[PDB]
Amino acid sequence: ASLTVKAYLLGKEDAAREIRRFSFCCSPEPEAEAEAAAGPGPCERLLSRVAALFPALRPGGFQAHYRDEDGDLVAFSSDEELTMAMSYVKDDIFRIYIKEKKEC
Amino acid sequence: ASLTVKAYLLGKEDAAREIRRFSFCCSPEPEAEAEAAAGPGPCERLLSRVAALFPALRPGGFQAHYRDEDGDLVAFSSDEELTMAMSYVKDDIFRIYIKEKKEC
Amino acid sequence: ASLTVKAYLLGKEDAAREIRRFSFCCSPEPEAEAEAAAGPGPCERLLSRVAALFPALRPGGFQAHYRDEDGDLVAFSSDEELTMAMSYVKDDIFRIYIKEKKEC
Amino acid sequence: ASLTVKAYLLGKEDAAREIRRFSFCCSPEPEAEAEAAAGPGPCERLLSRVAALFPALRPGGFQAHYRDEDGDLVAFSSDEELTMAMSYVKDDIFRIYIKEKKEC
Amino acid sequence: ASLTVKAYLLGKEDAAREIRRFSFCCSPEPEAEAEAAAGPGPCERLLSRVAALFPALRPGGFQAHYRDEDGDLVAFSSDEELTMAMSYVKDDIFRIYIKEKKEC
Amino acid sequence: ASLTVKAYLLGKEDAAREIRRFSFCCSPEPEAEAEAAAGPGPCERLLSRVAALFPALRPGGFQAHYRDEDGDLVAFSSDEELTMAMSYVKDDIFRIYIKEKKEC
Amino acid sequence: ASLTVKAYLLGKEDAAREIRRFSFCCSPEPEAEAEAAAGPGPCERLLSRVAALFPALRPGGFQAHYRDEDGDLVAFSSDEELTMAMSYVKDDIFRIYIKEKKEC
Amino acid sequence: ASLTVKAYLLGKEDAAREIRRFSFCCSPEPEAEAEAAAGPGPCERLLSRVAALFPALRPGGFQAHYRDEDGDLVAFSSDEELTMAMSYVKDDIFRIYIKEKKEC
Repeated sequence: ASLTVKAYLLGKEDAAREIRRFSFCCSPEPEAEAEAAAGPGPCERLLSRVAALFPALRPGGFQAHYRDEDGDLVAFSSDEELTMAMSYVKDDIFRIYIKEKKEC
Repeated sequence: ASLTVKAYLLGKEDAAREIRRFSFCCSPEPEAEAEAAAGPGPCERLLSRVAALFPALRPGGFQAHYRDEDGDLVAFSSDEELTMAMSYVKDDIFRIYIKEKKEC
Repeated sequence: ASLTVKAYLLGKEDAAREIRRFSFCCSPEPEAEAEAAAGPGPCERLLSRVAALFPALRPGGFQAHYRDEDGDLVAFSSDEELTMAMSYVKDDIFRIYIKEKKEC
Repeated sequence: ASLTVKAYLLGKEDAAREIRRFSFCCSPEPEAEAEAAAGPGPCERLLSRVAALFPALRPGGFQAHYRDEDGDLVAFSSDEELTMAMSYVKDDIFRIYIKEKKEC
Repeated sequence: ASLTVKAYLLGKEDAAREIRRFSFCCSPEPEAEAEAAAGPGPCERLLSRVAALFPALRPGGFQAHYRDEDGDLVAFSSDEELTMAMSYVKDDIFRIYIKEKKEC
Repeated sequence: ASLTVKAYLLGKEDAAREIRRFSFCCSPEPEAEAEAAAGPGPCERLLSRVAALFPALRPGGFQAHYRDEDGDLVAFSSDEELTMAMSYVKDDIFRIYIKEKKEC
Repeated sequence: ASLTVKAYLLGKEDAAREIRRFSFCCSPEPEAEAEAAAGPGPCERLLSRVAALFPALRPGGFQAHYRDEDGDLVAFSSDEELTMAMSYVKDDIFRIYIKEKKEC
Repeated sequence: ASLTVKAYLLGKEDAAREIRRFSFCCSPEPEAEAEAAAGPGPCERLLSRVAALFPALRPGGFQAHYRDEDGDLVAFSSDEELTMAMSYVKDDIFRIYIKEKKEC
C-alpha cells in the first residue's frame, strides 16, 4: 500500500508555510518475525518521518492534523486514531496539516 | 450501535480550542455475564474516554456539554441524563463541548 | 403528563450560570393506595429533584422562580402556587430560574 | 540521460526575476570505480550547479522548488526527494523555482 | 386532546392573506359504538373544517401544508400522514398553510 | 431500521414542485417463511410507495434519483443499486428526487 | 480491487444525459481453475455491464471513452487499451463517457 | 524507448474524428539473431499498428502525417522519413494525423 503524504506546515493565520510531499508505508510492514515487540506504531513512524524532513521543526514539538468533512482541522496523535484519519484519503494523497506547539 | 463523538474543547469566549472526534459504543455492551455489578456507567465510560484522549485536561476536572434546540450548552454528568443528551444526535455524530473547571 | 423542566441557575446580574434540563412528572402519581398520607407535595418533589442534580447548591438553600407575562421573576415555594406557575408552560418546557439564598 | 534544467529565480510576489536554463546529468555518472565513497549526491550536484551559475545568490542560501499537479511550489532538498521531483519532467525540461532564505 | 389549528391562507409569493385560528379534536372521538364504519378520517375532518371557515375557498380545491425542520412547506392529504404532520406541534398550535389548486 | 424518505418532485429547471416526506422499511422484512419467492424487491417496494402518494404521477412513469458527493442527480432503478443509493443517508433522511418520463 | 465506474452517457453537444455509477472488479477474478479458456476479457466484461444497466442503449451499439490529460475523449474498445484507460483513475472512480453509434 | 503515439484521425475540414493513443517501440527491437532479413521497417510496423486499432480504416488506405514547426501536416511513408518525423516528439507523445485516401 504505497501512500503519499502531503505535509502542509501551517503558519500564522493557518496559511501554509512549507509543503513537503513524501511517501508512507502504513499497511506495509517489515519481515514476519519478531526482532522486537512490534516496531514503532504506524503513527509513531509517521511523526518520526515528518520530523525528519522539515528542518524548521524538531521532534516532539508539533501537532499533526487532518481535515474532516466539516472542514475542521482534527488533530491526531494516536495510532488507533491515525486509522480514522486515513479514511479521508482521496486518491492516494493523505494531506496532513502540521502546527507547532507554542506557549499556550 | 457505532456512535461517533466529536469532542469540542472550548476556550476563552466559548470558541473551540481542540477537536478530537473519537468513536463510542453506548448501547453495545460486553459479555452477557456478571464479572462485576454492572461495569461503569455509559456516562462514566464516556468521560473516562474523553479524559484519555485530550492531553490538555485531567480526569475529574472537566464538564461535558451538548447543544439543545435553543442553542444553549446544556451540561450533563449523569447517565440518566446522557440518554437525553443522545436524543440530539444528527447523523451519527454526537457533538459534545468540553469546558474545564476553574476557580469560580 | 411528561413535563420537561429547564432549570436555569442565575448568577450575579441575573445571568444564567448553569442550565440542567430534566424531566418531571407532576400530574402522574404512584400506585393508587396509601403507603403514606400522600407522598411529598408536587412542589416538594420538584425542589428535591432540582437540588439532586445541581452540585453547586444544597437543599433548602435556593429559591425557584418563573417568568410571568410581565417578565418578572415570580417566586414559588408552595404547591398551590406551583399550579399557578405551571400555567405558563409553553410547549412542554417549564422554565424555572434558581437563585441561591445569601446573607440579606 | 541528458536533462535540461530551467532554473527560475523567484522574486517578491513569486514572479520570476532571472531564468538560467542549464543542462544536468543525474542518471549519468563518472568512471565505474571508487575514487571516493560515492561522489556527491544527485541533489547535492544540482544545488552546487544552480549556485555556480546565478551571481545573485550564494551557496547554502537558497531553496529549490518544483510545481506538482496542484500548482504548489513543493520544495526539495534531499536526493531521495529529487527523484520524486524529476517524475514531473515534461519533455526534457525540469523546471525548478529558486527562492532565497531570508529572515523568517 | 384540545388542539388549536392556526390556518394560514397563502397568497401570491407565499405571503399570508388570511389567518383563521380554530380548534381541532383529532385524538378525541365520538361515542364508543359504531353508527358507521368509523366516521370520516382525522385528516378528512380537518380539511372539512378548514373549508367550512374560509369563505374564499371551496372544498376539494385547496392543499394544506405544514413546515418541517427545514422550513419547507410539506403537503399532507392522508390521515397516516397527518399523524406525521402533528409531531411538529409547538405548544398546542398546529400551524397549517393553505394553498389553492390553480391551473398547473 | 426506520428510514425516512423525503421525496422531492422536480419541475422544469430541476426546481422542486412538491415534497412528500414518508417513511420506509428497507432492512425490515415480513414473517420469516415463504408465502412467495421473496416479496417484491426493496427498490420495487420503494417505487410502488412513491407512486402511491403523489397524485401528480402514475406508476411506471417516473425516474427516482439521489445526489452523490459531486452534486449530480444519479438515477437508480435496481435494488442492487438502491443499496448504493442508501449509503448517502445523512441522519435518517433519504432524499430522493423524482423526475417524470416525457417524450425524449 | 474494488473499482467504482461512473458511466456518463453523453448527449447532443457532449452534455451528459444520464449518469449511472456502478462498481467493477477488473483485477479480481473467479476461481483459479479453467472452466473455459479464460472468461471474457476485462473490457468485454465492462461493456457487457454498461449495456446491462442503461435501458437507453443496446449492446454492441455504444462507444465508451475516457478523458486523458488533454481533456480529449479518448475511446477504448480493447482490453490492452482498457489497462491504459485505468491509469487515469483518480480516487477509485473510473469515469467513462458513453456515446452511441449513429449513422456516420 | 517507450514511445506513446496519439493517432488523430482527421475528418472533413481537418477536424479530428477519432483519437486512439497507443504505445510504440521504435528503437526497441527483438532478439539479436536473424530469423529473417530484418523484420518489417519501423514505419511499416507503425502503419501496421495504426491500421489494427482503428475499425474505420483498412490497411493500405490511409496517409499518416505529423505537424512540423510551421504547423503544416507533413506526410511520411518511409522509414528514413519516420526518423525525421520523430524528432518532433514533445514529452513522449508522438502525435500523428491520419487521413484516408479518397478519389483524387
